[PDB]
Amino acid sequence: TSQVRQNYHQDSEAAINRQINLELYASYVYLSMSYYFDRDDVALKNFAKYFLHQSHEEREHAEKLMKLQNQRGGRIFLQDIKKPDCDDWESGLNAMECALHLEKNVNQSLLELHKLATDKNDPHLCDFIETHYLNEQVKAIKELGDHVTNLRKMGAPESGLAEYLFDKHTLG
Amino acid sequence: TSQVRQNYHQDSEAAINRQINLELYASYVYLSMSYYFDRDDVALKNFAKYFLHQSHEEREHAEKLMKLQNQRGGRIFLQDIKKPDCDDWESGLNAMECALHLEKNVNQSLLELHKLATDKNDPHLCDFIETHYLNEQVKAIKELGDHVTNLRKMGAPESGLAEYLFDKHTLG
Amino acid sequence: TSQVRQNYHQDSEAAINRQINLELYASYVYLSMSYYFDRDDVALKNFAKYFLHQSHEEREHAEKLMKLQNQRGGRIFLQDIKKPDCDDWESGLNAMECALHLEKNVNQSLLELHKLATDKNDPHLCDFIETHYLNEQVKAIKELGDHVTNLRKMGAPESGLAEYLFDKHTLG
Amino acid sequence: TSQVRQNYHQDSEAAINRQINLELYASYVYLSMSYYFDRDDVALKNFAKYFLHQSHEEREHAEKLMKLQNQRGGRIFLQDIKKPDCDDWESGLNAMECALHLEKNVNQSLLELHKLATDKNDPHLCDFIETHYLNEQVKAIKELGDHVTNLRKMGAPESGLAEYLFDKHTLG
Amino acid sequence: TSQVRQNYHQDSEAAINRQINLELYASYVYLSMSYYFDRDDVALKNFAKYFLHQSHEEREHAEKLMKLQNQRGGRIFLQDIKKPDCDDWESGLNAMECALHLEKNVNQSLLELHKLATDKNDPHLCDFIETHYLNEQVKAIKELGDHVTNLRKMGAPESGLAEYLFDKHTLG
Amino acid sequence: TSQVRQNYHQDSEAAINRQINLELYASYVYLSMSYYFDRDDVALKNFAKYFLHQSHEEREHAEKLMKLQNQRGGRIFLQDIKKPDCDDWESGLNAMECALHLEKNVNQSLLELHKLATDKNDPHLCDFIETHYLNEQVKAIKELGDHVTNLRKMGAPESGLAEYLFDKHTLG
Ligand SMILES: [Mg+2]
Ligand SMILES: [Mg+2]
Ligand SMILES: [Mg+2]
Ligand SMILES: [Mg+2]
Ligand SMILES: [Mg+2]
Ligand SMILES: [Mg+2]
Ligand SMILES: [Mg+2]
Ligand SMILES: [Mg+2]
Ligand SMILES: [Mg+2]
Ligand SMILES: [Mg+2]
Ligand SMILES: [Mg+2]
Ligand SMILES: [Mg+2]
Ligand SMILES: [Mg+2]
Ligand SMILES: [Mg+2]
Ligand SMILES: [Pd+2]
Ligand SMILES: [Pd+2]
Ligand SMILES: [Pd+2]
Ligand SMILES: [Pd+2]
Ligand SMILES: [Pd+2]
Ligand SMILES: [Pd+2]
Ligand SMILES: [Pd+2]
Ligand SMILES: [Pd+2]
Ligand SMILES: [Pd+2]
Ligand SMILES: [Pd+2]
Ligand SMILES: [Pd+2]
Ligand SMILES: [Pd+2]
Repeated sequence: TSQVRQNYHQDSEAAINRQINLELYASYVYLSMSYYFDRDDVALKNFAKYFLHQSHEEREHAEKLMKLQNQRGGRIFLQDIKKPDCDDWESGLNAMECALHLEKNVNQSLLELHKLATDKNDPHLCDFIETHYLNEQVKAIKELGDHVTNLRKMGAPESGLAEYLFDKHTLG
Repeated sequence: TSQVRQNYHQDSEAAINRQINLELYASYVYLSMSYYFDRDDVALKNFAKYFLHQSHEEREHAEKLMKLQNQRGGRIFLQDIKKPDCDDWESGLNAMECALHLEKNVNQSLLELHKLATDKNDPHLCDFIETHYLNEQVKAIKELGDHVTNLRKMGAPESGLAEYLFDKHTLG
Repeated sequence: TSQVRQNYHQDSEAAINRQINLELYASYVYLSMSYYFDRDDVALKNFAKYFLHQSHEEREHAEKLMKLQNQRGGRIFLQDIKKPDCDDWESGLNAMECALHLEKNVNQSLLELHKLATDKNDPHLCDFIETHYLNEQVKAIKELGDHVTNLRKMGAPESGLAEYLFDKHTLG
Repeated sequence: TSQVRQNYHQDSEAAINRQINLELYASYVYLSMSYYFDRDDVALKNFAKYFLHQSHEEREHAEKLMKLQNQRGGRIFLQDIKKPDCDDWESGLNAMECALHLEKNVNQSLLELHKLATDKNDPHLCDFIETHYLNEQVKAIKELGDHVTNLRKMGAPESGLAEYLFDKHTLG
Repeated sequence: TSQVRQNYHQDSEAAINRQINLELYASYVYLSMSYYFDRDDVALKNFAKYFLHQSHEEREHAEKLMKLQNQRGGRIFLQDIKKPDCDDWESGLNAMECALHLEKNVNQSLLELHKLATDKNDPHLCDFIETHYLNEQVKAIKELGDHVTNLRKMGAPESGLAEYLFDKHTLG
Repeated sequence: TSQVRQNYHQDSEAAINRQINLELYASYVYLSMSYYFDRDDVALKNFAKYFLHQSHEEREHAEKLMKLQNQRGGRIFLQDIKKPDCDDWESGLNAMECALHLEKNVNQSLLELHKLATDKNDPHLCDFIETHYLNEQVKAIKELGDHVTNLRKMGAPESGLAEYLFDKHTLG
């Protein structure tokens, strides 16, 4: 139907809409975890700042997929953005571990999306995913793993001194 | 319980959490309506840009309420962000009319929040709402009403020429 | 035979030569449609300017493929550049519709070229096509679809006012 | 028929269209000869650069004639651009000799065009040809003759040293 | 085992380690060939400079693969860097021919690595190889072929004048 | 045989070639230890940066000896660069202790080289070693000893806090 549509499978269109929801969900998780560190009884302002920037990035990831959907002649279909579903995230270390499992979850979805684009012989969509998403995830996952390792080695989450100093020297 | 909490009623805390969800819902509506105008079969790029900026503003409104919740010693509680629920919004005029009813809905909620802060004798929260939200809504509603009036007088939504020229001369 | 040639199939070499001819043909179509709008009885100078730039871009697309052919050790083989073969293109809207079907035709050829590079396990050539051509086509097709939509909604090709104002406000 | 047409003979209009095709053919010859020197087994990059600039100039010559056709109220009529028809051009010296016979061929056509404009008492067209084309050809032919003379005297096309040094010191 | 590892096959990890050794070997070959031209009985300082820069580039290629290995959660495993194994490279032309066969050998290994990443459905690793290595090799091979062609045509390796002048005018 | 050779003993020539291999081996050790700290399960980026710079310096040490060999009319002879042979180096403290024993090993070799130059009455080579190598080693050894002392006193390698803070405040 769309005058611009070419070599864009219905399954790919649907998968892009699911990915948009997941990026928005990731933005919401990061937003929630950010303001946890803004609480007066937590008060790690660079943890807060770090996760807020992460939240803004995920919203940008979602918007680029919305742009892509329209570029290819698909039609955006939106769903509820679920509230964050994490259950053991309330410390500097545990929130970083959550960010890690979130970004690996997003990466898994992107890899499945790339497999679908490959199966439907959509090289433009393959290149879009590779160019704008796959290395971003690899770098994000590496960064979070680095952070988790340092917080553990410094003695978190027991040592409040560790999270304080990490907040100042790594996130500051 | 919170060491900073003072003169902050439980009902106010809950109402602030409900307002956070409504601001996020408004951000989502504006985001949806923005990328409608980015479709190749609509293609009004300044309508798209206008609503995207609106979406970003609403996200800022939500974040300031999250900051306020922590400032006062309340605890943020998040809910699903519902997908946009508009049913007759797919033209330049109809999307502006939707923005108008959305901003009046947000304003009504803020007025109810101010009534609660007044009833609970919370002058800080009253001043917060007045200072950061009530005149913003009045200006937003006035702007949208202006836009709706011009689009109607120019002959929208029938006249595609009208929406094209409004996009260029008012939103451009 | 070529001292630089490696993993470059004869079929790919031939397909690159066919693509060079198609890019040159596209340059010629755009050149023809450009000077139509330079006629004294048409006189839409930004339509003329728009298509002339398009023509120059296509010539650059051809030259990069000629460079690629030599980079990989293939040998350029040129054919006649056929005169433009469009039969219903003489209005602002109809010329944009022609540009649209031209760019989709070029995109189809590039997708077939990518399928061949994939079948011959030529990842360099795959990456070359993805990096320099496939997203350029997607953006070009999206832009032209946008333009066609606006011209139709404004009342072209009947309304001479529509093409005049589009020339000034979108192409100007 | 054209509201601007005045003192512009049908024969002149047709001759201008034939000249447009010849300028485009010249652009194509120069483009072909340019990328010959970009081959890995030729590899004279300033020969390549020299002929590519020549190719771009010829395209400009064609566009100015298209502009002239519209200025005078004639109607552009395009034909296939034939692939280059040279048969003994594959060395630095031989390609320069080809450029020489090409530019003299274009000059002969322009002189015949001027004779027609003179016979049809078209002083504007006479002045256009004299002002924009005839001295350009005389300078081009003189330059190419200079180049051919130097390449011969230096010992080309036998001496690969000669073409290498000419590429560096004259075309570089 | 690695907390960051995802979709990264053991075979790919091993192949990346083999590629690191090959890049380091290439750096060593180029370093050896560079200081040959620094000998008082050879004394071509721009040949020396050219190959030394090449050597530094290969070391950068190795370091980026080491970075990639850690990014993906693999573990770097190093081997001896073998001394250069070339047997007929001691002239300006012969060293360029060696550089040519070295870069084609590295390219073949990278193409085999890309085939493995493709077989293991690792699009991140495919994109990494395409983006950072495959076009670099194509450009390197084209450049070296150009150089070899010019040195041969100028009369090297017999003509000491040829290597002297190439050193000054192409490598200088 | 070399036209420049004067007062340069065959034994010195051979010893310079052995020293070149040792400098390259040192570069490789430092490169290996650098990317250990780039691992996601180590993640001390200033340790990584420190050892990478050290690696680059050792490569410069090797190149200056290659230059010296040619300056004096000797002939460079290269050997395999052995993979790093350290067996107890995988912590911030242990890697610094390794760097210390490496630099003392290089210093011992340089002192033996100076003894040979002295025995062969080669004052140019004596001055070369003294001027470019001996004080560099003394400063390097002093620096590493300082680093080892601080890491021990801070409680490394047990205290992950110690290596983290040293990475930030001394290597950062
Ligand atoms: Mg992120
Ligand atoms: Mg729920
Ligand atoms: Mg691919
Ligand atoms: Mg607003
Ligand atoms: Mg619902
Ligand atoms: Mg008041
Ligand atoms: Mg285009
Ligand atoms: Mg025909
Ligand atoms: Mg010329
Ligand atoms: Mg023919
Ligand atoms: Mg190279
Ligand atoms: Mg051996
Ligand atoms: Mg050192
Ligand atoms: Mg061994
Ligand atoms: Pd989580
Ligand atoms: Pd979480
Ligand atoms: Pd609505
Ligand atoms: Pd709406
Ligand atoms: Pd057409
Ligand atoms: Pd056309
Ligand atoms: Pd010719
Ligand atoms: Pd020719
Ligand atoms: Pd070799
Ligand atoms: Pd070699
Ligand atoms: Pd060691
Ligand atoms: Pd070591």
